[PDB]
Order: sequence, then C-alpha cells, then structure tokens
Amino acid sequence: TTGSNYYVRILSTIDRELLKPNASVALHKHSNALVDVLPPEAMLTSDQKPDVMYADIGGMDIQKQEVREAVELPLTHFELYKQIGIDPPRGVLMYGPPGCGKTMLAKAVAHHTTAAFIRVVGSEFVQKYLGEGPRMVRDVFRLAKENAPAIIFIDEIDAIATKRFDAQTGADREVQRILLELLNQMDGFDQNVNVKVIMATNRADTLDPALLRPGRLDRKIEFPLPDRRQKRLIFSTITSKMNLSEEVDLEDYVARPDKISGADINSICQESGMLAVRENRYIVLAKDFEKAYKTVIKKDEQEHEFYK
Amino acid sequence: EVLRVTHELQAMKDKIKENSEKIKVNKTLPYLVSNVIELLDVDKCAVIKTSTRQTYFLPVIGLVDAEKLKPGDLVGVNKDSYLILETLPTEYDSRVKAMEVDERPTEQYSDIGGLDKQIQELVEAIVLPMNHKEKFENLGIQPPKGVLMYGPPGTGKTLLARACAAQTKATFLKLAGPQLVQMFIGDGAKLVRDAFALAKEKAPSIIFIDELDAIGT
Amino acid sequence: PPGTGKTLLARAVAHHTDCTFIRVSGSELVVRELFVMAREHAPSIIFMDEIDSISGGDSEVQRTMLELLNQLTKNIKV
Amino acid sequence: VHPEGKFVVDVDKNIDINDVTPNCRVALRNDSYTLHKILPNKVDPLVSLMM
Amino acid sequence: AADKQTLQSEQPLQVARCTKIIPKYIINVKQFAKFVVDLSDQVAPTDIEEGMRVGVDRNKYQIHIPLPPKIDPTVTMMQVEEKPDVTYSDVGGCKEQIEKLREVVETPLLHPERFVNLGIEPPKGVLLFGP
Amino acid sequence: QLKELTKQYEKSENDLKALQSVGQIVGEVLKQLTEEKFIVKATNGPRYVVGCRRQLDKSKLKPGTRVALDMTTLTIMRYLPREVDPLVYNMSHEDPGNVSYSEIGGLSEQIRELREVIELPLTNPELFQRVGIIPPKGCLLYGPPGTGKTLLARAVASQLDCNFLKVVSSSIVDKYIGESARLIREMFNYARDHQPCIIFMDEIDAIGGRRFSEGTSADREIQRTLMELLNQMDGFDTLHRVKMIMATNRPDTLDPALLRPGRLDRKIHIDLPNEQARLDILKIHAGPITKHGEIDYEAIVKLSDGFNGADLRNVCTEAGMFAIRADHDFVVQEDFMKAVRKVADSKK
Amino acid sequence: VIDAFRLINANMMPRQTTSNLGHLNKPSIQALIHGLNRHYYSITINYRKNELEQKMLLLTLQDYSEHCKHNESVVKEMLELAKNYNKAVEEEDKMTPEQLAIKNVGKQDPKRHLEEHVDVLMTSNIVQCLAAM
Ligand SMILES: Nc1ncnc2c1ncn2[C@@H]1O[C@H](COP(=O)(O)OP(=O)(O)O)[C@@H](O)[C@H]1O
Ligand SMILES: Nc1ncnc2c1ncn2[C@@H]1O[C@H](COP(=O)(O)OP(=O)(O)O)[C@@H](O)[C@H]1O
Ligand SMILES: Nc1ncnc2c1ncn2[C@@H]1O[C@H](COP(=O)(O)OP(=O)(O)O)[C@@H](O)[C@H]1O
Ligand SMILES: Nc1ncnc2c1ncn2[C@@H]1O[C@H](COP(=O)(O)OP(=O)(O)O)[C@@H](O)[C@H]1O
Ligand SMILES: Nc1ncnc2c1ncn2[C@@H]1O[C@H](COP(=O)(O)OP(=O)(O)O)[C@@H](O)[C@H]1O
Repeated sequence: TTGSNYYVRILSTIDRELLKPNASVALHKHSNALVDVLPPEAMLTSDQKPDVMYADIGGMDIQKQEVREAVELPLTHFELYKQIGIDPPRGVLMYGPPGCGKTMLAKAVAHHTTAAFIRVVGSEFVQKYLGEGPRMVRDVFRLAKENAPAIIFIDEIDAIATKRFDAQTGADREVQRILLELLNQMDGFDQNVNVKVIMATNRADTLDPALLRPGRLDRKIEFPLPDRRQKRLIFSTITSKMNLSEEVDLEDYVARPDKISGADINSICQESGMLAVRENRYIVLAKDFEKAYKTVIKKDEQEHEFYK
Repeated sequence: EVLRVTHELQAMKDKIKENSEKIKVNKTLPYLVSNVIELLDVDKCAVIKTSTRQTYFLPVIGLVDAEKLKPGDLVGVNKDSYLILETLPTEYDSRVKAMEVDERPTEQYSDIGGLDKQIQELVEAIVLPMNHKEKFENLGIQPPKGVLMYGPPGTGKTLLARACAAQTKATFLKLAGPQLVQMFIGDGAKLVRDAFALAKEKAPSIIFIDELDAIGT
Repeated sequence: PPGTGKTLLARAVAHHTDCTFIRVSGSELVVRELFVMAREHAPSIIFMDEIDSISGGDSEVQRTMLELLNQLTKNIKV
Repeated sequence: VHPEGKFVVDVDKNIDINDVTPNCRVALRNDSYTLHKILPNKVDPLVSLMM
Repeated sequence: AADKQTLQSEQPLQVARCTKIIPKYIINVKQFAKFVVDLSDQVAPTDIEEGMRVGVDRNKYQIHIPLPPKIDPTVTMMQVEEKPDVTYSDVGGCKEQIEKLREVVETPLLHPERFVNLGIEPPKGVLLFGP
Repeated sequence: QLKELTKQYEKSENDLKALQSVGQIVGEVLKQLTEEKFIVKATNGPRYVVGCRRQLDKSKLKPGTRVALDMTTLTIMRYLPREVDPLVYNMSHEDPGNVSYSEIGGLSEQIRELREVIELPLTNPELFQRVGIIPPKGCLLYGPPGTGKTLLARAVASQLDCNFLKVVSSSIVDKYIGESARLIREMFNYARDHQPCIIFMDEIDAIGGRRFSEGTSADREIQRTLMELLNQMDGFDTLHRVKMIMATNRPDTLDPALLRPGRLDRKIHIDLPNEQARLDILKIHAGPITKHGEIDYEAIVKLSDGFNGADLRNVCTEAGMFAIRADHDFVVQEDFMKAVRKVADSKK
Repeated sequence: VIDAFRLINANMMPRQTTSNLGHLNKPSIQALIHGLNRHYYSITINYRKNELEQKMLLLTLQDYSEHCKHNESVVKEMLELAKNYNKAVEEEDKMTPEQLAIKNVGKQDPKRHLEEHVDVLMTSNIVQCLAAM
C-alpha cells in the first residue's frame, strides 16, 4: 500500500487458495514477506438508512420498470435470464437533465434490495496521497463482490471520467488510472456472480466514449423532464402528501406545461405550504398555490413574438 | 534550610537544564516546523500536522502554552521526538515578501506637474487618514477606501504611485497585476490574502496594484 | 447508415486473417507512436470513427497516417 | 522502477543478458540493485488499448 | 582521473528555499518539511537573506553554500553567444536609420562619457517597423 | 531566595517530564475489530494491522474513528474524537459585527423573508409537517452588486445562535489534488456535528458551475469539487438540520445542477433601492455624521436613481470628504448636492 | 526471546565455551543490534522445571440435529465437489504443464477439499459414535 508493487516470497503455511488477484494480503515490516490473506477490509453497506418509498416517487413508471427490470430482478430471478438466453445488463447508466428521477429512484431502489446497496459518491476516488485511489475503488468493487448480491451506486461520474485528460502535470495522471483500471475491473466480472454497477450523472454529453461499449454498462436510461400524462401524477402525489381544502385545482396548473423538473414541483408545492405558514394556516386554499407557482412557477423565460 | 538556597538549584540547572536546555539548544539546529490543526482535552494535548505531509498526536509539552497555541498557526517541533518546542509567527512565501520597497523617495511632488487636483485628491484621499484621522473622526465619517487611477495610454499613474509612496512615511508594497495569476489553483489566491495579511501585520500600509487588466477580464 | 456493417465487418475480416485490430477511434488516453506498435505486430489493421450524428474530427489523423502510409512494414491497412 | 522510474543496474551471471528485451518487466535489485530472473511479460502497450 | 580521495570531503548538498530570520532561519526543500536551521561556520549573516536559495546537507541538515537563482526554461535564450557574421558593412541600403539604432545600442561603449557629461540618460527601447 | 525558585523554577521542572514524551501518529480504523488486532488507515499512510491497548473500550471503536498509534512499537493508544481543520478559522470566527437590521435599509421584505426561511424552521419546526412538508434548505442571494449581500449575512451573523459558518468560496480551493473535496466534506461533516448550523458561502462562482469541456486541470479539479459539494447538499439524507445560503453576483453563470430547487430552493432577488429604500440608505449612512436639520434628502433621492447602498454611503463619504478638505462644521446641502453629482459621474 | 548481558561499556581489554557458544554467531544479525552487541554480550538462558509441574500442565450429541446435519451437509459437497474433481481430472489429463499453472492459486481448491471433507466425518461419524456402543 506504500506506493509500489514489488516482489516477495510467500511462506509455506498459508495455502495457495485465497490468493485472488485483488486479495488484500499482509506483508512483514522491514522485510516485506507475505504472511496471511485477510477478510475484505475497505465504503458502507448502507443498512436501512435511505428512506423514500417507490410509491411516492410520482409519475416515473417506464424508468421505474426498466430499473426494476435490469437491477433487482436479475439479482432475485438470476436464473430466468439463464432460461431464456438474454444476459442481465451489467451496468446501468442514468443520464438525467437537469435531474428529475435520479436520486429518489436510486433511493427507493435501496429498500427492497435484500442486497448490499453500497454507496460511494464518485469524488473521493481522488485523494491527496498519490497512487491511492485505484486501490480504493477496487476495494469498493470487491467489497461488493464478497457481499453479493450488491448494487454499486457511483454518482456524477464526470468527476472521475471525462473525454479530455492531460498528459503533463499530474492533476489527472491518476484519474486517468482511476477510470482505467475500474474500466479493467468491470471487465473482470463477466463470470456473473452478482454485482450490478448502476450510476448516475446530470449530464452525459462529456462522459467518455469508452465507458459503455456493451460490457461496462450495456444500458442507458433517459430521464424525461416530464410532460402532460406524467406531470399530473407528480402533482397528484406531492399534493397527496399535504393538507388541501379543495379550492385548489389540479389540471389548471398541469396546464401551462412549460419546462419543469419534479424538483420545482416540490418547490412550488413546498413553497405553497410555506407561503401558507404566513397566516399560520394548517391548509392551503387558493393563492399560495397560484401565488407560489407564479412567483417561482418558472420565474419566467424570455419568449421571442414575431417568430411564433 | 540555608543550604537549600542555590545548591539544589544548580544541580537541576546542570541536570534539568543540560538535558532540557540541550534540546532547547535543538530549538535551532535540527529544529522542525508544523501546523497544529486542533487542541483538545483529555482527562493539554494537540494534533499537529508536520509539513512532510503527515500529522501526529502529542501531549502538549513545555515552552508553549494552551493560550499561545492557535489552531492553524506555524509551530515548530523536534525531528525525532515530535514534541512542540516553541512557536513561530505565521508565514508564507517570499513572492509576497518581495514587495518591500524601501528606495521609494526620489520622485517628490515637484516632478509631477499639471495634475495638481489629482495630487490633492489622491494625497487627500490616502495620506491624510495616515496623519489626521482623529480630526477626521471628529467629523464622524468613514475613512475612504481604495482609489482607482485611470487614464488613456500613459499619463502620470505610476509616477503618482511612487511619488505618493515616496513621501508617505509608512510601509508600502508594489504589487503587480500578473504576479497574482499562476498555473496552480492555490497560489494566485493564497498570495493576495497573505498580501493583505502582510499589510494587516505591518499596517498601517497602502497597497498599489498596477494594471488590474490582469485580474480584470 | 449508422449500424448495419460498421465495427463488425472490419472486425470479422481482421480476425479470420488473425491480423490484429487496432482502433484509434478517440484520443482519450495515450498520432505517430501507434505506427511503431503496428509495425511491431506485422500485420496490422487500423480502424476509425464515424461521428456526425447517430469540423476536422478524424480526417486529420486519417491522412496523417496516409501520409506515412503512402511511402511506406507494409501489411498495415487503414 | 515503479514509484520513481529510473536507474541503471547490473545483471547476475545466471541471467544471460542477451534475451532480456525492452518493455518486458522483471527485476530483483533487492538492495544493491542487480537482476536475478524474468517474470510474466505483463501485457505490452496495445494489449492495453484493445482490452 | 584520480578524484577518489576528494569525493568524501564534498558533502552532496540539497538546495532549499530560505525565508525569514529571527540566529535562526527557515529553509524549504520543496519536498521536505521547511524547517529551522542556522549557518555553519564561515558564511556571513549578511550573506544569506530571504528569498534566495542555499544548500543544505543531509546528515545533520544544515547550510554551507549560498546558491544562485534558477532560470530553467530561459537558459537557452540568454545572450545567444558567438553571434552571426553580418555587420554594419553588410546590411546596406538605409545609412541613417542604422545611425539612429546605433547610438542607442552602443552606449556602454565610448558614449557614457558624453551622457554623464551633458546630463543625458539614453533611450532604453528601440522599435523596428518594416514590411 | 527559595520560594521564588521553588514556584517559578520548580514549576518549570515540567519541561523534563514533558520532554520525556514521544508523540503518537494518528490514523483511522477501517474497523474490522479483528478482535485482538485491528486494521487502521494512517493519514498519508498504508493500511496495516495493529495490535491493541489491552483494556481499551473496543466495543465503541467504530469504523471510521480517529485513533492514535505508537511510533516505534506501533500499538494503538488512546482514541480521538473526529477532527476539525482550521474550520476553526471558519466557524469559530467570521464577520458578525454587532450589525443589526437597523443598518439594513429598505429591504425589510427580503430580510424578514430570509430570516423566516432560515431560522424559523429552527424556531417552530412542528408547524411544517403539520402543513405536511419539510422546510426548504437554501437561498441564493442573486442581485446587482453592492445592494447588501455579504453584509445581509453579517446581520444574520450577529443575530443567530448556531455556528454561522461564514466562508469565502475562493479560500476553499488549494493546489493539492483532491484537497478541496476533503475540505468540503470536512465542512459538511462539521455541520453534521454541531446542529442546527448555517453555512455561508458567498461569491460562489469559484465553485459556480456551467461546467466546461476544456481547461482540464484548473477547472475539472473544481468541477469534481462541485460534485462533492453538490452530492452533499443533496446527499442521501436532506441534511435535516443545517441550512446553507449563498450570495453572489452573476447568477447566469451558475450550474443548473446546483440551482434545481432542492440544492437552493428560494432564490432571493435582492434589488437596487427604488426611492423609499434610497432614502432609507441615505438616512442610515447619514445618521452618525453630524447634520443640519431640514437637510433636503428628498431632492437627493429624487436626483438620480440606479445607485446602491454602497454608492449612497459613497455619497455621505464624499460629502464628509468635502468638509474635511474644505474645513467646515458638518456639510451643507451643497455638499450632498456636490456629492451625488460626482457619484453620478462615476458610471461604468 | 530472552537474553541477559554485560557491562562492556568499557574494557575492550576467557571461557573456551566449545568455540564461542554457538547461537550468538546466529542472532538476527542487524547492524544496530550488532552495534548494540558490542556492549551487550549475551551468554545463555538455562531452564529448570520439575516433574510435578510438567505433569500438571500436560459426550454424545447424537441425532439432536447433529449427526444428520453434518452428514446431510458434507455429502452434498462431496457430490458437487466430486463433480469439480471430475472436471479437474478430465481437464488436467491433457494440456497440463508447469505444475498446473502453480496449483490454481485461483479458484482454490479442488480435490484437497474432498480429502478434507473425508477426514472430517471419519473422525466424527465413527469415534464418539463408537463410544455410543
Ligand atoms: N418523478 C418524481 N416524482 C416525485 N418527486 C420527484 C420526481 N423527480 C424529482 N422529484 C423530487 O425533486 C427533487 C429533485 O430530484 P432529482 O434532481 O431528480 O435528484 P437527482 O438530481 O439526485 O437525480 C428530489 O428531492 C425529489 O423528491
Ligand atoms: N504629469 C507628469 N509629470 C511628470 N512626469 C510625467 C507626467 N506625465 C508623464 N510623465 C512621464 O511618464 C513616465 C511615467 O509614465 P506613467 O504615467 O507612469 O505611465 P503609466 O501611467 O502607464 O504607468 C515618467 O517617465 C514621467 O516622467
Ligand atoms: N448484418 C449484420 N449482421 C450482424 N449484426 C449486425 C448487422 N448489421 C448491424 N448489426 C449489429 O450492429 C452492431 C455492430 O455495430 P456497428 O454496425 O459497427 O455500428 P454501425 O452501424 O455504426 O457501424 C452489432 O451488435 C450487430 O448485431
Ligand atoms: N540593406 C540591406 N542590405 C543587405 N541585405 C538586406 C538589406 N535589407 C534587407 N536585406 C535582406 O533581407 C534579409 C533579412 O530578413 P528580415 O528583414 O529579417 O525579414 P523579416 O523582417 O521578415 O524578419 C537578409 O537576407 C538581407 O540580406
Ligand atoms: N441596503 C444596504 N444598506 C447598507 N449598506 C449596503 C446595503 N446594500 C449594500 N450595502 C453596502 O455593501 C457592503 C457589503 O457588501 P455587499 O453589498 O454584500 O457586496 P457583495 O455582495 O459583493 O459582498 C456594505 O459595506 C454596505 O455599505
């Protein structure tokens, strides 16, 4: 772990059994002779911590059955893919602009895993110690391997994987081997025990054109910035967890369909309630709905008459 | 009891102070620097981060108090025993300490010509709060902040700079524009904040930034 | 059209012949040094990229290796 | 060498310096810096940009 | 070819960046821990100041030699050296705008007695326009 | 001759017994309380197997605990609490200048609104799930410059109880790689420790996005720092006690990811003084300077609009300047009138 | 690891020993240790003990679930581990060289596992069962 690999001699008492090519194994101080293999010490299993349901996700149905289809179903029904013929897709790449269904769908996947949903945000793969990170992220991968079935969730990859690197001064001499051996690590698991690498990122316009190639991902899930037949369901959910006094209308503000996330639906509806806290009201009737919506109901754009 | 005056003193000068003052002679020759990062209390004791990029815990030892130990200062340490011997006042590079012009006055206010309301305006705006602030405070108004001089291609800007800094009787620093932008992320930023830290430590001082077009896009 | 014969015909007849299949599609992490590798392999096949939709992208390197390839240790086929 | 990439070293009698060709990593300069033997070729350059 | 006896009295020495003086002063090896050290035996206290660089040994980590500053990429620029063979009798066809150029470039020569004589400081810059 | 040396000399015998001490390296126990031996991670160091104190409290040695280790023998010593950086030069100190809402002029809607959104979830949190919604987290103080941004949080700094983490966003970033992300996870974990807390990151265009394609060293180092700051503003919780607010010029260069309601919900547009707020600023910075009686504020406010609070204290500063080189008693009406008409010369 | 020593602070100025005692020409010969051995000069450590102390220092479980559920267990790994032993003897019969690629450090370990399994039950499914009789 002190920098380099270097040659050794291993003793006879240890068996040549557990020495996998990423097996963390101990060495001797001042000698560096191998002594004993170790349990996979490394990241957290995330025991029951994140909590949004898959029932209050709102609207998202086709993406919910695609991620339900390609992540937790091949971990449970692992052999039906070995009764039809089509393989489980290895990774899941989620590109969402500007972000609607990223991290409550990857949060409500984490309830009914019955599987080691290990999280890691993809930004501490770089560390101040040089040559540290690749060893770190392969500790992450094997920490999902000996805990199978597991779901590796690594966010915002474009932190560690971009199209454009720099051969000189080594700010990115190591992040071109964060991505490189991780790119070699995911190819080392085609024997298919159970490890699924789902991953999300706000934008995939500059992700990398070698991060997919049917083996490292095999998938791509568009998140839609929803419209008419979905927007109604988002309002139905978010209003269904509030106090309403039916002076509100639903489809009036489903109408004017103009460029909303789900996050700003939570902002105009949350803002509707908080604007009802002014008169110390336990409900919301007419203006706080319309009121907050207009205030921040997209604080407008910039039309442009003549053309149009 | 009259034998107890200074004879038991000097055996502890020789033992206690040959040893203790021997490592206090090692305050100079092998001595090391560090930055303490916190100071906590166990039933004091600190965590220093020595500048070979590693950090050690230690019970805090003599010649440094719990009051003259601020988290983030520049405090030295031994190079084998790793106990903080004495403090050092806070530091930075010489790229900011290169701005220490002493050879200022040879361009007086007589060599500048034809701009005398700008001399009255600038010199009133700068060295009058250096010699008459209290009278100024008796009016009860805030001292004016930095003065931006500007002109077409080349008038009397820098000549009013070292002409005003000529007869100021303060300390002064000739900070350029493109000294502040370098290839690293940290250096450009670190050195302006430590430039104003120098000016605060050595205050009262005025600062000339020549050619803001460097940091002006 | 996008699909239908790319990256797969040039793959298949590269490996019926057991030639090699070097792809310089993309320049992410590392021109002229690749020629040495191809020369060492003795026989080789270099493949390219096709992006317009699913200014001087890879026609630059294209010719850049047809300039060295025109006068040229001979059984390399871009 | 791996951490810091250069040195010029020797080779033991039973190594026959004639076959040991470039980009075929193996070393042993244990302390004085002198070779012993050879190891797994360790996949040359293109093996890299293919895999 | 016989410098074996003198190599042991050389003390291979590490350059470090000097800073403040309290005596004591702080060096900075740019790979080590920028630490406190005094002068050896013979170097003057007015010979070593801030900013400059001095050499530090590796045994008891102490300074012996003050060292010149670094110019790493502009070493090749310098003042060329030797210099090409064309001269004033070669570049012909102008005859006066040499003499404007000549009197500015050639005042470390004879010329400074004229300029400290009749109180001139010479121009510093010269600009050379042409198609 | 004896009590003096006894007290102020024998008290200084402590240098030898403290001089005997040796110091202890620190590290983080990657847990695996392998019973008799644990595997810890040193700071710049390798992971390795360490023996234990033998009567240590092993049962609370949690994975991710700062622990002190011996140097020579290297057995683990007395544990440590979770560290803090010079975030002490962040939390423990900022710019709270007993400035109050009295000095804030003419934006009572914005400061009552910011005060209610920021500390009113900390006064009465029970009224929000009563209505049926969690309170919002962030506000983005976008506006033209001057205008009371940095200060506004000065007035918030000197009127609240929790540790107001007031930081400039460009003293964050350092030359070492992966360092700024260490600083921002240290900041938000420090916010997890002391609650409820307020984190003030002004001027944030240093960490402000509209992420690029090509500078590749000086920008992608921060466009992965904004990934850690962004994925801890978001997190997998909602941070549930701490509320950060950010104040900047140029909101039209910020990242869309950091603007999506959630990271910053109620974006506040602080605006230039209209006429009423103009006379408010004029009275407040015209307060402690000595005055006239029937000094015509209304023609000053009527005269030329489009100023800022900074420009109106520039007006009173220039008029006091006029008296201070002109040697009068306070000002006159023609000194404010000569003051505005030189500030009105100061356009772009 | 036990060793006493001397006062050879000074006096660099007899004991035939049968040729310098043996095992201090074999210490862990390390320079700071051997430089310490200039002053140290360890000699021996003898030992005594008595017979008393020496001497001093020197069932069932049947079908609870026990006998079944450790011969219901291990015979299943004899089934499919003997299937992998079939795959081992079929595979390594031909195209085998260099000590089976160094004993398959990877995918450890076929065959021996079977031997271990065989050993486990025959010390258990007889012996205390024997004492049942
Ligand atoms: N389809 C949806 N249904 C219900 N709530 C949503 C939906 N999309 C987004 N939200 C809400 O808006 C916020 C923004 O989520 P999002 O930006 O998609 O997260 P991320 O950027 O991590 O994918 C979330 O806190 C979530 O509660
Ligand atoms: N009013 C002036 N009085 C004296 N010298 C002047 C004046 N205006 C220009 N100069 C000359 O110009 C030079 C300084 O130019 P300066 O105005 O400093 O250019 P810049 O403003 O771009 O620095 C000096 O050599 C000085 O003699
Ligand atoms: N005639 C074909 N035979 C087999 N596969 C084909 C054929 N045409 C297209 N494909 C499919 O296209 C994929 C290969 O991509 P490719 O055709 O190289 O992309 P492009 O169309 O951009 O060249 C394979 O997965 C393959 O199944
Ligand atoms: N008066 C002259 N006498 C001799 N050669 C001349 C004269 N004027 C121009 N030249 C020729 O022009 C060339 C100098 O090129 P130069 O003026 O440096 O081009 P550029 O201005 O593009 O650098 C020389 O070969 C030189 O002989
Ligand atoms: N409403 C106001 N009342 C008083 N001062 C103000 C007001 N608005 C802006 N200012 C001025 O702005 C300064 C604080 O800086 P600020 O306006 O926040 O700029 P920035 O937003 O760049 O920090 C104060 O010193 C104050 O004089």
